[PDB]
Amino acid sequence: GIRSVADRIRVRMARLPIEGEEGKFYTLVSYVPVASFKGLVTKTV
Amino acid sequence: TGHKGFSYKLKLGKKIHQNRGVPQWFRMKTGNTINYNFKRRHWNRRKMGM
Amino acid sequence: TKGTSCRGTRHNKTHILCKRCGKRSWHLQKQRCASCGYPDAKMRQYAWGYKALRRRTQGTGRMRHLKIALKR
Amino acid sequence: VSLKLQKRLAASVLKCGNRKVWLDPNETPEISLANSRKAIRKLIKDRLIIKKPAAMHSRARVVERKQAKILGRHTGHGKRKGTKNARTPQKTLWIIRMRVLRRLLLKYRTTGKIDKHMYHDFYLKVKGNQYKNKKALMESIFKALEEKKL
RNA sequence: GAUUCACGCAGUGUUAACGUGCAAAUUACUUGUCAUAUUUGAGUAUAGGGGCGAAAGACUCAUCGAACUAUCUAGUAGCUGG
RNA sequence: UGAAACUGUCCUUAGUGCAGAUCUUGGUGGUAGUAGCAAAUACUAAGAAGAGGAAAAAAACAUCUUAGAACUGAAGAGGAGAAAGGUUCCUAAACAACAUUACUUGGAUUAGGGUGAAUCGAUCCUAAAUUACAGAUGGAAAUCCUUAAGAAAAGGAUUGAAAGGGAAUAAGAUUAAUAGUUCUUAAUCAAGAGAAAUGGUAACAUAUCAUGAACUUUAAAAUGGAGUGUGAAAAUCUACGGAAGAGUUCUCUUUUCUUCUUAACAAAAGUAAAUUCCACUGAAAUGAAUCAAUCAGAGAAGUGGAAUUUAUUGGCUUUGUAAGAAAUUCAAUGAAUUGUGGUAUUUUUGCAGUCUUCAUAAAAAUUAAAGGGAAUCUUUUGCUCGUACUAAUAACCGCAACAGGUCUCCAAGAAGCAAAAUCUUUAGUUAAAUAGAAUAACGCAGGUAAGGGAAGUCGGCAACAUAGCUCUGUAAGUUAGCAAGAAAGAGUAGCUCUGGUGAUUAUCGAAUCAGAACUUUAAAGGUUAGGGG
RNA sequence: GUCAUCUAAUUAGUGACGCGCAUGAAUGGAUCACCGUGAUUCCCACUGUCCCUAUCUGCAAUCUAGUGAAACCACAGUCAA
RNA sequence: CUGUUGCUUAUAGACGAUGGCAUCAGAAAUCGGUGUUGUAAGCUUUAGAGUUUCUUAAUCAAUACUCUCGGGUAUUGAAUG
Repeated sequence: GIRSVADRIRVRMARLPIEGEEGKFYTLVSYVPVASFKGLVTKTV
Repeated sequence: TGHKGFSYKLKLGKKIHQNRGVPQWFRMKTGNTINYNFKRRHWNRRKMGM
Repeated sequence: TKGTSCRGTRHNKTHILCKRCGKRSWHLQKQRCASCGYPDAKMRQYAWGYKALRRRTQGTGRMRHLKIALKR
Repeated sequence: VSLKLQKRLAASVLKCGNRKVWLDPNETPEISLANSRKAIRKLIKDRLIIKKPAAMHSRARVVERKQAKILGRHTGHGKRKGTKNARTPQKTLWIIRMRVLRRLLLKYRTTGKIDKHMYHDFYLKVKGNQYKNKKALMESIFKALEEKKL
C-alpha cells in the first residue's frame, strides 16, 4: 500500500546505452528479491 | 424539457439557427465592418429567457 | 435563508410567450399579458409609460400595407 | 492517440462496464482504426479486446463461522447486541406453540382418542397457556383418558 | 397527538471555523427532532391602508412599522458641500 | 514632430476661464509579484501521441493503454425520469481566448451528423378553480351572474392534471448518437367491409351463438389510515447431482470463484391458499375455530358441490412463443450442456378478518347488466405534436465548473435488533479553485499527559466520564396512569461438549435459550453506544 | 431585610417571619405529579478548566517554479518637553 | 583571495546567516558494540478439556512444551570498523 514500504530493499541498477543516441546512457533499476538481508554487500554484477 | 409544444420547439430551433458567425465571404466585401456577430450567446453564458 | 438558499426551487414559469405582442409577459394564472394587455381588444398603453409607447407603436415594424397607402 | 471511443464501444458490445474492458497495450494502432461497433466486434473475435474476469469474492470465511454458530461457538452473552424479544420474538413463539398444540388436538379428535366434549375442554386449556410444549399436552390427555376409563 | 434509533429535517451550544468567506447566513462537531397539529410535488385561490399571520409587526421575489415600477418631479429645504 | 486649414485689429454675441462639490465619465498608480491558487483520503511504473522533462535533481510532467494501489459502498460519487436548460448529445480538425499552474483534455473554437410510435405520453374527461353571448350594475374603465334572470345553452356554455380517470406490445438484435418508436419474429385494440337456445335440485355453467327499440334502475371507473396473520413471485442464503471455464498449489485444500436464463399474448397434463354461497341433516352434555378474534334454530359442525381473488389467459409447476434467441466454454463459420428441492431472511404484490375517527377519507368521460316488450373466419385503414442530452461536488436556480438549494424509480455480501457506524462485490472514478523542498514562531482540525481534581470561570463553557445485552434490585412523590432504563450490583472471550423447544410417519429441519469442563493477554467497547442524584 | 441551613468562608440557593415602596383572586389566587436543546443552586463521578505547561499528527504559515487580486492612500512616517 | 556550488552537510536553521569537510573527500551496505519488545515460521515436537471414525489406529482441538536469552527493530538527530 501507500502507507508502508519494506524496511530494506535490494536493487540492481544497470547503466545501458540509449537506443536512439549512442552518446548518452540511461539507468535501469530492477528488483532483486532476497530471503534475508544478512551478510549482503554491494556487488558489481 | 423533453416535452414541448410544436410552436415552442420551432422557436427553439430558430435560436439555434441564429447562433452562427459571419461567413468568411461576407467578411471580404468592400467597406465591411461586420466581422463578429454581437448577438451571439452560449448556453452556459446567457439564458435566452424563453 | 432568504438569499442564496431560497433560490433553489425557482423552476416554475410564471410568464410564457404572448401571442399578440410576442414577449414573455403572458401570466399563466392571471390569464392576461402584462405588456400588450391580451384578451383586451385595445393594446395596453399608458401615458406614464412614455418609453413603452416608443418601444412598440406605429412605425416600429414592417408597415407592410400602410407604407404603400401613405405614399399613395 | 485516445482510445476513449473504443473503450466505451467495447463495453457496450461486451455488456460489461468500462472497468472490465481490456484493450491490448501492444496493438494500439490496430485498435485505433476501429471506429465502429462492427470493427470492435471483429477485434473481440481476434482477442485484441478481452472482458476481464470479475473480482473473486469468497464466502469460505462466512460459511465456517456459520458452522461454529450452529455448534454454539459464538453465541455467548458478550456477542448478543439485541434484546431478548428482538432476537427471539415472544409473539411468534406463541404463534408456533398454538399451531403445534392445536394440530395435536385436532389429530386426536379425528383419530378417535378424544370426543368433542374433551377436545373442547382441552382446547380452552391450551389457549389459556396451561401446557408448555407438545409433550406436556400428550401427558395430560393420557391422564384425563385414564381417569375417564376408571 | 406514548419512549427511542435510522433515511431525512431544524438550528440549542461551541457565543468553534469563515468573516475582502465554499456561502450577500454557509461548514464541523454537539444538541434536538424524525407520521397524523407529520413531511412534501404540481395545480389553484387571496394583492398594497390590501393580502396572509399557532402573533415575531412576522412574510408578501436578497426590498416591509406599508412591496416593486413609472408619472406628478429638476417635489420643498431658514440646513450641509462646491 | 505634424500634413490642411488658419491668424491679427474693431464692434456684436455667449453653453466663455476650475484644484476641490463622497463632483460625472474614462484611464492609471503605490499597496504588489504581496494576500492567496490548503474541505471532498491518492497517487506510482512502463509505453504511445505531441514543439511541449528538460537537468550540474530544474525532486513537480496534462491526455490515452496496461499493471500496482485506492475511494463512492449499493437511501451510492451507480443505472434512469418530472421541472428547468436548449444542442450542452456523437464524431472529426484545431488550442488565440476560458476552466485562480499547464493541458495534446473539455459541458471551450470551427464543420458536419443526430430525436422514426395505431399500442409510450399530449390530444379525450372532469377536481380545486377559470372564462364567454344575452341579463343585472356602473359617470367611466369595467364589475357581477355560470344556469339563475334568456323564444339561448334530452338538459345545460369555455378552459383547468405529460403525478387523478384512460381501448390496445413484447423478447432479441441494431447506430459514432434513436429506440416499449428502427429490423427479425411473435401479438393486441378500435372503426368499418365480405314468435326468437339448452344443462344443473341449487349456488350456477355453456370456441359468437341462442333477436331485443323507447324509457327506468343498478354496478363498475371510484376511494382513509394503523397493526397482526398468510398465499405467490423475485433477490440473497442453503441441500442433493453435476457440465464448462478460472484462481491457489511445495505447505495443505475431493478445493475457492463464474454460467447453467426466458417476454408479450394464449393453452389447460398436474395441483394450491383464503373468502362467500348451495344441497342433505338438525346442535345442549353446547359446539366450531383464530396469533387475535368471531359465529350458530333468520341455522353451527360434518359430507358433497358452485363461485371469485392470487402482478396475462386460470394462482403455481408445465406447455405453445422457444431455442432457431441469449449465457458459459471449444475449434477454425461450426460444435457441446442449460435437473430437482428448502417447516430460512428481505422486498414486492394480493387476501382475510381486527382497531380508530365530533376525520368517514373526489367527479366525469366511458362500459356492462337488468326490468320492458317496440320491430320482424378473410381483409382495409389508424392522421397531428413530443422523443437527442444533463437531471447535478460541472448541463437546473443562486453573477461561476459556487461545500447552498431542487420532486421521484430500481437497490448485493459481512456484522448487527437495526436501510445505523465500518469493510467489500456489479457499476463509477483516481480528477474534481497548482505543485516541490524545508519540518521555525503564531494558528485551524484531531490527540495524550505525572500528583491534585473546578482551587479556573459570570457560569463545569470546552473536554473528560456513563454507554450494548442478560439476571438481581429499585425510593420519595403521584392526577394511581407514572416516576423507572430510577438509583445500585453481578455476568459477558476462545475451545470441546450436553440438554430444551418440531415435521413427516426411522428420515428431515429452524435459529434461539439454558448448562458444564479446559485455556488465556480475564473478554460489549474496533465501530455504534444513557452521566446520575 | 431578620432567624435557621448549606460552606472553613455565602450580595448566591433553600426553609421560615411579614404594617407588603408598589402581592392577591378567569389582568385569574394557591397548588406540581409526568413533561422541557427553558431560568437557578447543591452533591457523586470524571477530567489540561486550573496549579503550569510539555509534547504528537495532518493542513497551512516559511522558501521556490507558474499564476496573481483587494481594502486603503492630502504629503508622509524616530523621540522628550 | 572571496562568493556560488557539493556532502538531499552539522553542534545551526523560517529564508539569508552561522559551523565543518571537500580526493588522505564523501556516501552506502555489511559487521561488532549498544538499546526496545517478549520467545518468530516449520515439524511427524509432549501437556491438552473433550469428540469422531475405524475397531481401538487415525482424525479434529482454545491453549501449552523442545528447539528459542528466540525472531524482529535499532539513527532516522546513536557509537566502531
